[PDB]
Amino acid sequence: EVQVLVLDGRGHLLGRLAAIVAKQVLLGRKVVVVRCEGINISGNFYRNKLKYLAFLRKRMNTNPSRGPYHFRAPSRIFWRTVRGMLPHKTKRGQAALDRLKVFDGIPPPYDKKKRMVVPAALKVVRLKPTRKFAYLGRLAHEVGWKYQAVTATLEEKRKEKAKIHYRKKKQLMRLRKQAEKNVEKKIDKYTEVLKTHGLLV
Amino acid sequence: VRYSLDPENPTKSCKSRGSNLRVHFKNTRETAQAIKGMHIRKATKYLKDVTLQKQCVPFRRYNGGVGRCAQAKQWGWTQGRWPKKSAEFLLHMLKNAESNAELKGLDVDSLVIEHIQVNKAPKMRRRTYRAHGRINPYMSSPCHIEMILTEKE
Amino acid sequence: SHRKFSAPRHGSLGFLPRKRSSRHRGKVKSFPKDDPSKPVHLTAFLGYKAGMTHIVREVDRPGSKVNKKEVVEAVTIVETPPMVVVGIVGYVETPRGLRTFKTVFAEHISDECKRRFYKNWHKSKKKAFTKYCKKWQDEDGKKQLEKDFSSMKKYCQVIRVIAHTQMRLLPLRQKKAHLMEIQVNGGTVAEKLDWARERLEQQVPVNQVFGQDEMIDVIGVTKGKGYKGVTSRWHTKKLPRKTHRGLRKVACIGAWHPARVAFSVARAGQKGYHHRTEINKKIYKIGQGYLIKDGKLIKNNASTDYDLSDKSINPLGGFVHYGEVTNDFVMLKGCVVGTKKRVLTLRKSLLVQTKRRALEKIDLKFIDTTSKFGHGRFQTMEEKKAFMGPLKKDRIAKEEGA
RNA sequence: ACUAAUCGAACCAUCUAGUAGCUGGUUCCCUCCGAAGUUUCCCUCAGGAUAGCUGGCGCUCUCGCAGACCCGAGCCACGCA
RNA sequence: CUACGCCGCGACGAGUAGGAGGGCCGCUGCGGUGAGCCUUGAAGCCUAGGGCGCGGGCCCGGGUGGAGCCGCCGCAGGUGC
RNA sequence: CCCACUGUCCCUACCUACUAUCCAGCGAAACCACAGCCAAGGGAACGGGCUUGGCGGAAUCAGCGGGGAAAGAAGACCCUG
RNA sequence: CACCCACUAAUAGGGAACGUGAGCUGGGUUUAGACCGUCGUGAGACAGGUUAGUUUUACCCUACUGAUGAUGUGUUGUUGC
RNA sequence: GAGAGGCGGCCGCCCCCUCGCCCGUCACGCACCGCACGUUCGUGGGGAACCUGGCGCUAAACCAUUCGUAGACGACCUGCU
Ligand SMILES: [Mg+2]
Ligand SMILES: [Mg+2]
Ligand SMILES: [Mg+2]
Ligand SMILES: [Mg+2]
Ligand SMILES: [Mg+2]
Ligand SMILES: [Mg+2]
Ligand SMILES: [Mg+2]
Ligand SMILES: [Mg+2]
Ligand SMILES: [Mg+2]
Ligand SMILES: [Mg+2]
Ligand SMILES: [Mg+2]
Ligand SMILES: [Mg+2]
Ligand SMILES: [Mg+2]
Ligand SMILES: [Mg+2]
Ligand SMILES: [Mg+2]
Ligand SMILES: [Mg+2]
Ligand SMILES: [Mg+2]
Ligand SMILES: [Mg+2]
Ligand SMILES: [Mg+2]
Ligand SMILES: [Mg+2]
Ligand SMILES: [Mg+2]
Ligand SMILES: [Mg+2]
Repeated sequence: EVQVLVLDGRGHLLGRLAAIVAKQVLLGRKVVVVRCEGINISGNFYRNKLKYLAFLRKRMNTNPSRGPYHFRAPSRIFWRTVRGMLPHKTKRGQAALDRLKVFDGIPPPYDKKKRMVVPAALKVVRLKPTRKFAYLGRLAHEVGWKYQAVTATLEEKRKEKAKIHYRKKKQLMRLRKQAEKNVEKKIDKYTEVLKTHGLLV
Repeated sequence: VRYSLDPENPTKSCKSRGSNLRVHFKNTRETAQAIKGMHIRKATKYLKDVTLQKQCVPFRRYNGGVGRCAQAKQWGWTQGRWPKKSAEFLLHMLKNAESNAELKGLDVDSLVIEHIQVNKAPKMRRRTYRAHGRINPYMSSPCHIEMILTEKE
Repeated sequence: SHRKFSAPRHGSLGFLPRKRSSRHRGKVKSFPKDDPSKPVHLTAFLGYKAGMTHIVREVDRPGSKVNKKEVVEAVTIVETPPMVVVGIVGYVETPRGLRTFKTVFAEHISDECKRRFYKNWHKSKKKAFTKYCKKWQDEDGKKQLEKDFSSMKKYCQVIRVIAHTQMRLLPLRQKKAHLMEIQVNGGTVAEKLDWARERLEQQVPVNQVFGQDEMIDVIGVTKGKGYKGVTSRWHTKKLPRKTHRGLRKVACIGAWHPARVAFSVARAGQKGYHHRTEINKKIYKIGQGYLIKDGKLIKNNASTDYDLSDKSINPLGGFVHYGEVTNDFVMLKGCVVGTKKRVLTLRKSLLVQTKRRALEKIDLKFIDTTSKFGHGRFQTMEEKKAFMGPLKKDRIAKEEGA
């Protein structure tokens, strides 16, 4: 689609969401993934930490400054996963990669916007409830990410502000329902039309 | 004689030429590229400075092993040198072209080097002697130079 | 095949970019962790390596062979004229790191401080901060400054002060002052902002930042040695005399595979002029500097409780390659990176000093002031005159003096 | 060892374009067909002859050549695999 | 309906070494032939020019050049990198 | 083997001359399919190119000796003729 | 490889073209001189001993070491993450 | 509103129309004679230049010189009514 797709990273499985995002950006679509520290990875935490440590061991023995660049932020980890699912060595793949934006937490551009969810990548439906999983934020913190605490604090501030905004919206919706109950003699004429044609149960 | 890039108006323009001049082709090419587009007074004083090692010519294409200097930062370059012989040869050619402009009766305070070209001349053979009874060439690399000056102000 | 005998590696891989330091001053790179419980204080200072000398003191280390015994210990003199505070920076913590939030500069920035902003002060019009300093006078600029201070108070987590050294009080050629951000620690952001705003345009002496017999970190750039080979750079073994193409080399720079030269192989290049941080440098003395109350005072520099000699820290004939020290100085213990008159950063220790090496009281008995420009053998001018008596030039001056 | 920078047989010219079962190379297009590294013999085993596999040239025959548009009016070619 | 021509129908199309066919593919010279071309510009060479052929290659435009050259039927090679 | 002697060494440092270095002038040769960043895979069983990944930022200077199974010679060892 | 002396917390085992010769060295093996023993009639031979016996080139690309710089923010500087 | 605030909301004054939202009455507009790229963001981004008014500014960098906390050369630290 022509607008920017904003996806909440919390509760999503890493590879599923990354595959969906890769296929989206390959179709000429702008995708923004926020709160990449909430991304889950299937399998217990120690196993995934071992996987990332084994990745850390892969470095160029001659000159490690040329070797694989092990990114420690959850956003950059998800970005590297998506890049792994993209043909990033061609112009088309690089152009698709430039359409993807990843963030830890939710920045000011996107904290005032509705966030989509991919059910096909959600942990609650793609994973059995008895299975174990790891948080990308905790894994990133314990492998070298430095900004877990400041991200948590800023997320708490954002959640407080969102709670205030939601209380205002609930008050507005209550007042709207009261208004609808106030005007029913001058509204039932159109209300019955909407009821007749499937809208407005 | 036939030049390359004949002037768009050969009445505001004067020409100069040299053939089989005993200067190195690479240094002369770099110096000519340095002075190309300059006003004639600016080019003359710049060549005098190059002789006096107060301004350098940037060595851009023939720069293998050319050392770095602080005066190359005047240009967008790192390498530069001070070819005295090329500077003197281009100074003589500039004086010849200015005399031609005087002969054509157009004032020499508005001339700009619009065209300058260095071409390889036929090489001249000398001989050097090597370790095990071997002979190696000791060629020279002269050059043909042409320039066209044009009135504009 | 393995190497036949084991041997430890030459050099450290923790300092691998063995390159000329990108800076000359030497930046802190880590300030002490801030806790609001402590009083508001500065964490760093800028000094200049005047030179070295040695002291005599009695050691108070029980159970040691030098317990209640005299020792001679080399000390480094770092001249520290008071820093002048000219600005305040606020930082905000982001998930991408600290970022600069807002910088406010004081009015009447000193002339030597303004020299830092110009490559060529000789040709400059001296225009820096001229329009900025006019906003400290009008009401509009003052209101904007108050809003900036409020933004720092409510949004910033750590604040730092821009302080500069006083070139005019040093015997060096350089008149360009050294700027530096010094972190303010120990309180709420509001308290440290109030403290810093009071300290604007003011001079902060070194005795307010550091105390007696505390161990601090010294940050600076070492002495440059130019382009050096592996024997001088990495201290590898010299090859035998029978070696054909040179013996000051490394014989094998790698195996056939991995078919490349590893980054861990000793190779020739730049040596020296590296940025280095050394911790645990005890402060044996904080000199008081020269005063004029009725006459010039120099005694507070090298006279101790056991010497009582009216002499200064300046050696006979002056500090070699530095000049004369007349300001506050800090007497560190041991050696310090850098040449003479090299700018050094003194930083509060990041650790907690609980060993008995630390927190040990230092009481000097003697400070050596013999001439370092040779084998000096007289502490003072007066002692040398009293020993050698009159000379020929004294006689020829005294005949003219009648 | 040395015998003109040449020596376990100098240099120069000629026989001489010496011989080589061994190495290297071997020059335009399209179309059609299209392999063998196996048999026997050879002082033969990095090669030949020989049979086999291939191509080209044919020749001797076989079914009829069908209705000028159209419309067959038990028995359906030599022989071969 | 250039009978060495034209037309119809059906099946098929890999290819090294190798064999054969066709070449209105190409080079040089000779016998014939084109009442052929040419100082109102030959050969040669250059070309972001127009095309033809599966291809080997070929024709035409523009420039340069300044005295020779080509098509068809046969003939003969020191004939294609 | 011993005495003496010493930078052979422990364990390296400094100094001097000429270079190397930069500049003005002058100015080669070797070598060169194309080129030149890696890991693994498979492959004529040790890739610069291919596959999969890691990744990749103009132009350069002084060094350097890991690679180019670097260059130098149609292997002198072994076998065949 | 081995063995012994001594110290030591310990004196573990190995790979990287049996890592590493345009890094060295040349003691060994493995040219041409020579001696001995055995073998052979002899020329001569001997994983038998012994002695003397030229160790060539980097200035190329990459790798690595350091040194200038380059992309973008209008220019330019300071302080910084 | 500071996490990348590049945004959002509320007041006082002045000036408009009582139109704009729904159901109706009333007729008209190029009705371009079947046809595509129509319809927005958009007064789009970027670059030179002309005219038009107002409000404002009058600087640095590099070379040359100097240093020697530096240094192969560049680079770096410095100084210059
Ligand atoms: Mg080179
Ligand atoms: Mg010679
Ligand atoms: Mg000779
Ligand atoms: Mg071991
Ligand atoms: Mg030797
Ligand atoms: Mg001394
Ligand atoms: Mg063969
Ligand atoms: Mg075929
Ligand atoms: Mg021939
Ligand atoms: Mg030919
Ligand atoms: Mg590889
Ligand atoms: Mg051979
Ligand atoms: Mg041979
Ligand atoms: Mg080996
Ligand atoms: Mg080697
Ligand atoms: Mg060798
Ligand atoms: Mg030997
Ligand atoms: Mg021998
Ligand atoms: Mg016998
Ligand atoms: Mg014996
Ligand atoms: Mg000998
Ligand atoms: Mg060189």
